[PDB]
Amino acid sequence: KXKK
Amino acid sequence: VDMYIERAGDITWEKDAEVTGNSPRLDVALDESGDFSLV
Amino acid sequence: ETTDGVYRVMTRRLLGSTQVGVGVMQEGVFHTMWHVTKGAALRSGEGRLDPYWGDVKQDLVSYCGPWKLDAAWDGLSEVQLLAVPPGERAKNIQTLPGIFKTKDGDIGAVALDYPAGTSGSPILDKCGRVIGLYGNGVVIKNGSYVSAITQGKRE
Repeated sequence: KXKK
Repeated sequence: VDMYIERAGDITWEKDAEVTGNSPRLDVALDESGDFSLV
Repeated sequence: ETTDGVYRVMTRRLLGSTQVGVGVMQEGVFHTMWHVTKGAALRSGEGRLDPYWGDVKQDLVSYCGPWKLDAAWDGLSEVQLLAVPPGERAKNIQTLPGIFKTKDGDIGAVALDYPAGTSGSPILDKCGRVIGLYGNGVVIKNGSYVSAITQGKRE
């Protein structure tokens, strides 16, 4: 994710 | 706050594409605010 | 102004822009994930797109009309993420989904990791139909990511  | 959209391309399936990633089998729960969590 | 295609969702104030997500224009309706826009209005060129339908539990929102994307993952076949990452051109990534098993049924899920602003990128079947949007998922033990294939209901 760089959870969204 | 200026929230805006910009076109980024056509939606097309690519022939002969790179296949990657695994295929995990996970037990999850989803709450009323849209959060998935691992059980 | 609402021509079919995939779009970046950007925010700007006084300095530069930031890509907060992505979405799909189809049949005059813009489709994205709720966490991208928080359900707020969007500008498209000189025009305004107003929220029409959405659901925080599904993490989805449509603009200008009801949700139009109705294709479903067949539970069997490989799919493609049409990833539109911040500052990068759109790219197709093919993968065999895994599964989110929930008390209410199974959902396909893709083990592909992209920056937060890639949220809303479409996942496609072999016919090019959008079977869901990328970006609502979980982080597994090693820190990698799995996204549900999130699809709405076309009423």
